[PDB]
Amino acid sequence: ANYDVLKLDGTKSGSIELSDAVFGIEPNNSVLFEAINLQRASLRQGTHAVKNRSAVSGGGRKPWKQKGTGRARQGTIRAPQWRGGGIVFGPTPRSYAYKMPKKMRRLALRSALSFKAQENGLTVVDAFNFEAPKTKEFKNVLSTLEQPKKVLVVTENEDVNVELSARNIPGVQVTTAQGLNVLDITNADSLVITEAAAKKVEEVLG
Amino acid sequence: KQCFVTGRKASTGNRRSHALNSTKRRWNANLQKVRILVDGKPKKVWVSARALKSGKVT
Amino acid sequence: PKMKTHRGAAKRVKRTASGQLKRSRAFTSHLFANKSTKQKRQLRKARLVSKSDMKRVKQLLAYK
Amino acid sequence: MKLHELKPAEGSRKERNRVGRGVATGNGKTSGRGHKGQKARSGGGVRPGFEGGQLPLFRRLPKRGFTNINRKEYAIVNLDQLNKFEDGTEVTPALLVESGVVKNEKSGIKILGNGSLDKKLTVKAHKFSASAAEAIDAKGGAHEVI
RNA sequence: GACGACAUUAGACGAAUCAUCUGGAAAGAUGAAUCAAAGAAGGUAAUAAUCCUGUAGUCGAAAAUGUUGUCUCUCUUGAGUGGAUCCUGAGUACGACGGAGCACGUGAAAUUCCGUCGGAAUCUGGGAGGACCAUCUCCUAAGGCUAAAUACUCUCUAGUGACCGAUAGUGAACCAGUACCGUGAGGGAAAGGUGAAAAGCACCCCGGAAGGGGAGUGAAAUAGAACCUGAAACCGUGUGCUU
RNA sequence: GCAGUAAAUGUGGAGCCGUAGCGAAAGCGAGUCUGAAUAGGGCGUUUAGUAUUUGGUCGUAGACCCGAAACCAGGUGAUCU
RNA sequence: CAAUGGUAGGAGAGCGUUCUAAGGGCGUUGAAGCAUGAUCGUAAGGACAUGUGGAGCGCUUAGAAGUGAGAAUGCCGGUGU
Repeated sequence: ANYDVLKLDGTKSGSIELSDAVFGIEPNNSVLFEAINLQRASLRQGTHAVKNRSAVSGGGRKPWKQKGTGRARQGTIRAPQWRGGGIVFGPTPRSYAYKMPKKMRRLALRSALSFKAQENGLTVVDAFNFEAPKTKEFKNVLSTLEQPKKVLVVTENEDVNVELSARNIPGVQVTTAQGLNVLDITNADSLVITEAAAKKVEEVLG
Repeated sequence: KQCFVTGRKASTGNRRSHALNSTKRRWNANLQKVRILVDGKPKKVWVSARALKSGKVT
Repeated sequence: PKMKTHRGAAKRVKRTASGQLKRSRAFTSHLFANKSTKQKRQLRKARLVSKSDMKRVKQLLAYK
Repeated sequence: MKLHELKPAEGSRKERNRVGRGVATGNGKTSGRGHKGQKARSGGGVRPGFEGGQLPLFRRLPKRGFTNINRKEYAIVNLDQLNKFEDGTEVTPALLVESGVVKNEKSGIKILGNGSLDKKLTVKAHKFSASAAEAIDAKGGAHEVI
C-alpha cells in the first residue's frame, strides 16, 4: 500500500499508495510461467531450413538397374541413406509464437509486479530530471539508491536523457510505463519507478 | 489463317461422346478466298462468310 | 489445411442434443409389395447411429 | 519467481513419446504399428469410413430433407434472464444487447418462458411465446410487439 | 531551364589503464584507477569498455546520379432552365447447333465466351435481380485511359539467426559445373586446419638419391611441411602366465 | 488491421462457440415431432461453458525410411548398326 | 500382508547428446577430446586419479530438437582374408 518516495539522493520525500489489486496480489506462478515462456518464444526467429530429396542438386537417374548386379536396389544418388543426400524431416522455416487470453496477460504483469513488491525491490522515486546524457551520473543515482547489479528503471513516457544515460551501465535496462514486459521485470532484481509512472501503471494494470 | 476483316480465327474445345469421353477438337471459321479492295490495289485474302453477310466489296 | 466434411453424409444425418446423430432408415425405397405393413410403419421412424459405427465415422461429421 | 529457479505448473507439461528408438522404450522395432498390412506402411491406413469394400454406412442410408435458404431464427432470451433488469423498466432488442444478454441478434428477438419474473415491467421485442406473454402480464406490464 | 532542399557513389574526427604474478606470450589472476550519448563487433602471442580497427555522437563531398519545394512553363468556361424535334457505340445484343467457362459435371440452369447459321429496339427505348415471367427495384452494354494498397528477388547496401560447422552447410569453404564419363543432350566428384612469428631445420655424420641420426629454431619438431588433436579395424616388436 | 523492437503488449467485437430444443420444412418452444388424439412412442428439458497451451490420436499434405515393371511432356543421337 | 515370466501392444517413471535463457562456477598452476585404471548407482549411465592435449567447458532450473544404430544384398571412407 504505502511505499516511501525517495529523492535521487535517497532521502525520503513523500509517500504514495499503490493498490493491492496491482502491486499486492498473490502471484500465480502458473500464469507467470506461461507468460514468460510465451515471450521467450516470440523472440525466436525460426530461420532454420535444410534440403530434402527434392532440393539436393541432381539425382534423377536410377543409379543402376534393379536386378542383376548384386548391389542393393537404389533409385537416386540423393536418397537419405546416401552420403550427400536429402534430409528426412529436419528443420523447416516456421514461427514459434502463440497467444494467451487477455486477462491472463494482465495477471502475469501484476504477478511479476507483486512478486517484486514482496521481495522489497520496488523503489518509487519522485522524478529523475536529468538534463543531459551523462553515464557517470546515472551510476551515481543507482549507487546512492543502493540498487542491485540488476535494475530496471521505469520512466513516465520516453525519457531520452535517462535512456541515453543507462544504455551503457552494464545490467540496467530503461522502459516506459506502457512497455513493461514480464521477462524484463522478472530478470530485474530491483525496480525504480517514477511516481508518475507508478500512478500510470496502477491505472492501466487495474 | 484469320479473317482479314474481323479476325474470326480457329478455336479449340472438346469432342464429347455419349459417355462424356473427351477428345480435343477445333472450330475453324468459314473462311473464303475473295478478291476485295485492300490498300488500294485489289487482293485475294481469306474473309469469313459472316463478314460477307453484309459489308464487303468483291 | 481446414479439414473437410463428408458432404455425402451431411445430407443423411441430423445432429441431436446429446451428440447423437439421427439417421433415416434403410429398405424404404421400393419393393413394398414384398414387405409387411408392420415393417413399413416401423420403418417410418428415425433411429440413432450405433456406437460401433460412430467410432468409425466421428470425424466425417465433426462440423455438424 | 526468479528466472533461474522457475517451475512449470504441476502436471501441465509432459514429455512426448519418441518412437522407434531402442527396444527398452517399448515401441522399438515396429514403432507400435504391428508387423504387416496397410497399417504397418508409411502413409498407410485406410480412408475414414471405408469398410473393406462393404457398402459404407452413408450409402446404405437415404438422404432426406432440404434447407429453407431463408430462415427466421432469433436470438432467444428466457424468462428468468429478464430478472437481471428491474421493475417497471423497458426491455428492447438493443437493451438486450447493451446488458450483454444477447450477443448476435440473428433475425430478431424471441421471448420464451422458463423461469419467473419476480418483477413488474413492460417490454418490447420482435416475437413472443404464449407462456412468455402470459407471464409478463400476470405480474403486470405490457409487451409492445415491434 | 532554374533555383533551392535532404538523402547516396569517396571519406573525417571520435572518451578512458597502470602495476605485479604465472607464462613462450597475458586480455587471465591480484591490487589500485578511469571513461561511457561509446560495455555492438572484430583483431591482438591467452579470456580487453580504457592496445588496435572501430562503436555512440558529430562532420563531410569536385563530380555523375535517383528524389523533392517552388518559380516558371504549358494548357482552359463555368452554370441553370425548358424540352418541340434530334442524338446516345449493329451484323451488335440475342436466339438455334456444337463446345468451353462459371465452386455449379446440361441440369429447372440463370450469369458469360468461342466456332456455325439466323438476327432486334432506338427513351413513348434497352439490360439485370439464378427456369422464369407480370409488377416493382437497380442500372444504361456493345469505344478508351487510369496511380495506391498486391506478387517476386538475378542484384546492391546494412543487419539478424535455441541455422550448419568440412560424410554438415551450396554440387562447389580449396582456381567446381572443374577432374572425370558420354557421340551428344546430359551426368558429375574428391579434396580446409604447421607455428605466435617461417623463425621452414647453418653445419656435421651414413647414403647415388630418398630417407635418417645428431647439433640448432621453437613453449612444443611423435608441431618438420602428407605438418593441430590422432580413436577403431589392421600390421608389427618385446615379453609375465599358459599350451 | 493499426501502433510497437521482425518482442511482450495495447487496441480492434466482423466473427466464433455457449446460454434450447424439436421437426424434412412452414413453424412451435421446455417442449417438439408423429398422429384424428387430451393416447402412446422418438428426441429433448435436472445449466457449464469457453479461450490458450502440454500430451495421445486422426484428417490434408511425399507424412516413418529405402526400393519397382512402368506412364506422360521437351530435348540428343544413323561416327555402331 | 499381498504382488513382480512375458511377444503384438497400452500405461508410467527416467538416463543420455546439441543448442538457448537465467543463476552460479571451472580453466596454460592446463579446457574439450583421446588412453588407461582394481571406482559409484537398480538400469539407461555418473565421477575420480594418472598420461597425451594446447583452449575452451562444466553445474542448477527451465525451455527447444537434425537426440541415442547392429543388421535395410544400406551410402562414404579406411583395413583385412
